[PDB]
Amino acid sequence: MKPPQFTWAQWFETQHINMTSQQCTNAMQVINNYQRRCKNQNTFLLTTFANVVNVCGNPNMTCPSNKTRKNCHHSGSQVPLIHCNLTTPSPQNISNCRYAQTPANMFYIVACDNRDQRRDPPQYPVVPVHLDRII
Ligand SMILES: Nc1ccn(Cc2cn([C@H]3[C@@H](O)[C@H](n4cnc5c(N)ncnc54)O[C@@H]3CO)nn2)c(=O)n1
Repeated sequence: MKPPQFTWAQWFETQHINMTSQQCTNAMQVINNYQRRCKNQNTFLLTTFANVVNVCGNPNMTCPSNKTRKNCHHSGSQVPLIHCNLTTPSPQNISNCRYAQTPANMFYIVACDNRDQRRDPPQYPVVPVHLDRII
């Protein structure tokens, strides 16, 4: 999925933090144009990248999606978020994909890892790399 110019942290930011429009159909064009497919579901967290990095500092927990991974972290508090769901596919013209939008206030669990040594900025040695669950 992930284009080669992005670190996993930059991809996380692109998929889940930088909602470029408050409208799902428009915001999703960015993700979809990058991955060359209309993503079926996607959550944007209405929080800051710095706040998610802080969540990486919360206690480690098992990742809901993988019982073998212990690099997950619970947000502690709820945040506002928007879930985008594909309503109108368009695999031969990605730009014509349309989405529904669902606002909610929920907890989240992220997986974090050490930053990309060559490409992530040194400011944040530990970065979110995957949104594992919304609760
Ligand atoms: N260019 C490429 C190269 C490979 N892939 C496959 C791929 C897809 N993923 C996603 C999850 O499998 C992976 N992931 C899930 N759980 C965890 C976890 N506990 N800790 C670190 N990461 C996790 O994070 C990625 C973000 O959703 N990772 N690799 C790709 O899509 N594009």
